[PDB]
Amino acid sequence: ELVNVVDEKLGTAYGEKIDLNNTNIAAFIQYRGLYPTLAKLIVKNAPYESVEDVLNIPGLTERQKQILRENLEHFTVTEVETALVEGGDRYNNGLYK
Amino acid sequence: QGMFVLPFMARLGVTGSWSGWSITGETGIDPGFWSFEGVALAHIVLSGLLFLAACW
Amino acid sequence: AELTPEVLTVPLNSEGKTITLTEKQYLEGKRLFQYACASCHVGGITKTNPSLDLRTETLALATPPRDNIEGLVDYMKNPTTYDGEQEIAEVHPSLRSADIFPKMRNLTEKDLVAIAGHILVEPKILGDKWGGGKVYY
Amino acid sequence: TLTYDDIVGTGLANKCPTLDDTARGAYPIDSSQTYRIARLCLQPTTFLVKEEPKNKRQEAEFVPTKLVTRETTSLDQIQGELKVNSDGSLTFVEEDGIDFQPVTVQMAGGERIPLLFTVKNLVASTQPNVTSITTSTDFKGEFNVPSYRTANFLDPKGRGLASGYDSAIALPQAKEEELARANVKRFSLTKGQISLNVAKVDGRTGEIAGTFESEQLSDDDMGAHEPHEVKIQGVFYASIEPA
Amino acid sequence: QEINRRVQASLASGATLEEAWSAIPEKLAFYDYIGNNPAKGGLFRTGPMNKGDGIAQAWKGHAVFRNKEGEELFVRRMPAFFESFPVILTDKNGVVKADIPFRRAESKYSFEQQGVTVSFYGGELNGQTFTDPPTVKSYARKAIFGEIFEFDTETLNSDGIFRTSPRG
Ligand code: CLA
Ligand code: HEM
Ligand SMILES: CC1=C(/C=C/C(C)=C/C=C/C(C)=C/C=C/C=C(C)/C=C/C=C(C)/C=C/C2=C(C)CCCC2(C)C)C(C)(C)CCC1
Ligand SMILES: CC1=C(/C=C/C(C)=C/C=CC(/C)=C/C=C/C=C(C)/C=C/C=C(C)/C=C/C2=C(C)CCCC2(C)C)C(C)(C)CCC1
Ligand SMILES: [Ca+2]
Ligand SMILES: [Ca+2]
Ligand SMILES: [Cl-]
Repeated sequence: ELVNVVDEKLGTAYGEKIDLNNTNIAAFIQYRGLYPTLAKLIVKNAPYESVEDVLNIPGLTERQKQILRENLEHFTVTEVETALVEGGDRYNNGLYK
Repeated sequence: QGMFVLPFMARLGVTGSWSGWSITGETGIDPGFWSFEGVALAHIVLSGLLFLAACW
Repeated sequence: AELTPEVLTVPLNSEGKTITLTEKQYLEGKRLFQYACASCHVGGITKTNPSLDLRTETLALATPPRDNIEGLVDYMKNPTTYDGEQEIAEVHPSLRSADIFPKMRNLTEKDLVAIAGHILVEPKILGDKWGGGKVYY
Repeated sequence: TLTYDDIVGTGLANKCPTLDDTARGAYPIDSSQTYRIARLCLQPTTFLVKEEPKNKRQEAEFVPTKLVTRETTSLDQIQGELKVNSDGSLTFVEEDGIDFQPVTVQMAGGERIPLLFTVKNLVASTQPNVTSITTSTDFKGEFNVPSYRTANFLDPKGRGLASGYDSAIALPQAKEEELARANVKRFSLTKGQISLNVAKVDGRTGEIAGTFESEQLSDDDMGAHEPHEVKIQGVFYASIEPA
Repeated sequence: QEINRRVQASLASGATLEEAWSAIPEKLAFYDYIGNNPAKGGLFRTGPMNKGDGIAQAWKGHAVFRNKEGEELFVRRMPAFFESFPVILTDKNGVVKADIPFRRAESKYSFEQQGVTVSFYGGELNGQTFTDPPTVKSYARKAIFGEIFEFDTETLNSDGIFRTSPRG
C-alpha cells in the first residue's frame, strides 16, 4: 500500500510545530530569537531523540539556553524523514515568497 | 516476432544495430555503418536516386 | 477610503507611543524607500533573502523588536540579523556603512524616520500584498 | 602550474589528479596523530549496468553503456576524517564535498539509465595494522544513495512528493488504483559499496592514487519503476594530511 | 439546491441524517455531478460520456467532511472552465480549514494536520466513516465534481476524461 510520506508526516506533530529533526530552517523565523544562529545550531546538530536534547548542543550561551527553553513548547521531534532532509532541503526547500 | 527481412540481413552478416545490440545477444558492439539501420537508410536513398533516374 | 491621519499613525516605540505621520512624510518615505531599499525590498519582500520580509508581525518578532519607528531607524543605523546576534552593516545598507553603500550617504535622520514610516504604514494599506510576493500581486 | 583559463573547456576539470610512475612509496601513519583526507577525487571511466535477466534466472551480467551526459561525472573536493583505529586499520569518514553527480548512461537498444553516482556518507576502512599507506593498502566501504530526484521534483503531469498534485488530474474519473504507483511518489534511500585500490603513493606529500569500483542502484524515478544495478569503475586521488 | 432543500425538509420531519440522505433519488444525485455537465467535454474526445468517466453504477452517497474539532467542511466545487482544480475545504462561512497542498514545506491546512475525516450518508457507503488521510483525500478529489459515483471503467475501457453529452 503506497503512501506519500510527507503528507503522512503532516498528520504528526510535524504538522503542528517546528520539528527539530525535519522542518526547513526558515520556520525558525516564526519566533523571537531563533534565527539564524540557534536555527543553524539546531539543524546542524539534528536529529534529537527528544525536544529537551536541543539544550545539550555544545558551545551554547546561557542566553541561548534561555531562549531555547522559552521555545521548547513550540518544538517537536519525529523520525527523520529522508525526503525532507536530503538534498539539503532543510536549508533551502525550494520555497521563497 | 514476425520478422521478415531482418533474418535476410542477418543471413549475410548484418547482425548489429547502431543502438548497440546484436541479434546474437551481445552488448556494446559497434557494427559500423552497416547496421540494420544503415542498410535500411541505404535502401531508402537508393530508392530516391532510382526515382530521379526514372524521371530522367 | 482615504489616507487618514489614523492610518498614518504608527508605533514610535515598544512602550505604547505613537506618531502621526504627515502625507508629505508618507510620500517622502515612499520616495526614499524606492531610492534606497526597493531594489531589494520591492513590495515588502527581500529578494536576496526571501525568508525575511518587512511585514509588521515579522518586524515585531525580530530582536530587538523592529515594528516601530525607533527600531527601524536603529536598523538603518546598525542593522542586525533577526535574532540581534551579529551586526551586518558590512553587507547591508546603513549610515554606519554609508562608505560602502553610497546611497545612504545623504540620508538624514528625518529621511530614516520617513522610510521607517513608509515601512510601517504600507502594510496597513496593502495588507497581505506587502511582503506577500508574487502570490498577492 | 595551471590556471582556470588553461583548463577551461578542455575536459581536464573532470579529471582527477594523477601521480607519475615513480610514486610507489609509503606514507607513515602515526597512531598518535589525527588525520584527514583534504581532497578525495573520483573519476569514473566506465559505467556498467546489470541486464534484467530474461527469465532464465542464470547469472545476469553487467554490460557496457554509453555516457550521454558528457564530462560531468566526477566526484571531487571531498574531505573527511581519517580515523586510526585500535587495530591499526584506517577509517575514512566522509564529511562533505561534491560527492554526487547525476549521470545518464545509455544501454544497447536505447534504454537510458539515470543514476545518482555518489559516495555520500561514505564510511570506508582498510585492513588492520596499516602503519604505512602503501600500494598494498585498500579501503572498502559503504555509502548512502538517496533518491535521484529530491522531494520537490515534479513529474510531467505536475505530481510530486513534497510538492505537486496527488492525482492524475487529466484523468479526473479514472479509477485510481491502477495509477497509484504513478500518483504516489516515494523517496528511495539505499546502500552502495565501494572499493578503493591504492596503486600509487607519494610518501612525502601524502598523495595517493589508484582505481575504484563501486556498486549502487540507479534512479527508480520516485518509485515509478524498479532501479537497475550499476557498477562504476574509474580512478581516484586522495591527499592525506595531519589535522 | 434542490437536494439540500429535500434533505432539510426530511430532517425537519424528524429523519436522521442517514434516512434523510438515503431518501434522495439516485437520479437527482446524478444530475448534481459535473461529469454530466455538457461544458466539460473536448472536441476530439469522441463518443459517449460513458467512454470517459465510465458507466455509472451507483451513488456512493453524500460525503460530509469534518475536521478534528468536528466542524463540517465543504469542498470547493470545480467550475466548468477548469480542466483541473485544487482541493480546498472551507467552513460554512467560506473560511479555509483544509486543502491538498502543492508545496508541503509550509503547509498549514493539510488533511493530516487538520485531521480531516469523511462520513457518507445515503448511497452505497451510507453510515461509513473514513479517517485515513489517503482515502479522505480521494473522496475530496471526487467531491470537487459534486456527488460521488461508482463507475464501471472496464466495460468500455474508459480513459477517465470527461466527454460532452448529445446536448453539447
Ligand atoms: C448533427 C450532426 C451530428 C451530431 C451532433 C452527432 C452527435 C453524436 N453522434 Mg453522430 N453522426 C453523425 C452526425 C452527427 N452526430 C453522422 C452524419 C453520422 C454518419 C457518419 C454519425 C455517425 C455516428 C456514429 C457512428 C456515432 C455517432 C455518435 C455520436 C455521438 C458522439 C459525438 C462525437 O464523438 O463526435 C466527434 C466529433 C468530432 C471529432 C468533430 C469532427 C470535426 C470534423 C473532422 C472537422 C472537419 C474540418 C474540415 C475538414 C475543414 C475543412 C477546411 C476547408 C474548408 C478549408 C454524438 C452524440 C457515437 C455514439 O456514441 O453513438 C452511440 C457513435 O458511435 N455518430
Ligand atoms: C535603507 C535601506 C533598507 C532598509 C531600511 C531595509 C529594511 C530592512 C529591515 C527592517 C530588515 C529586518 C527584517 C526583519 O527583521 O524581518 C531587513 C533585512 C534584510 N535586508 Fe534590508 N532594507 C534596506 C535595504 C536593503 C538592501 C539594499 C539589501 C541588499 C542589497 C537588503 C537586504 C537585506 C537582507 C539580506 C536582510 C536580512 C539579513 C539577515 O537578517 O541576515 N536590504 N531590511
Ligand atoms: C492498411 C493495411 C496494412 C498496411 C497497408 C500498406 C502499408 C500498403 C502500402 C503499400 C504501398 C506504399 C504501394 C506501393 C507503390 C507504387 C505505385 C503502384 C505507384 C507507381 C510508378 C509509377 C506509376 C510512377 C510513374 C513515374 C513518374 C513518377 C516519373 C517518371 C517515370 C514514371 C512514369 C515511371 C496492412 C496491409 C499491413 C494490414 C491491413 C491494412
Ligand atoms: C560502389 C560502392 C557502393 C555501391 C553504390 C550503388 C549501388 C550506386 C548507385 C547510384 C545511383 C543509383 C545514382 C542514381 C542516378 C541519376 C541521377 C545523378 C540523378 C538524375 C535526373 C535528373 C538530372 C532528372 C532531372 C529532372 C527531373 C527532376 C524531373 C523532370 C525533368 C528532369 C528529367 C529534367 C556500395 C554502397 C555498395 C559500397 C562501396 C562501393
Ligand atoms: Ca594496490
Ligand atoms: Ca483501463
Ligand atoms: Cl513568512
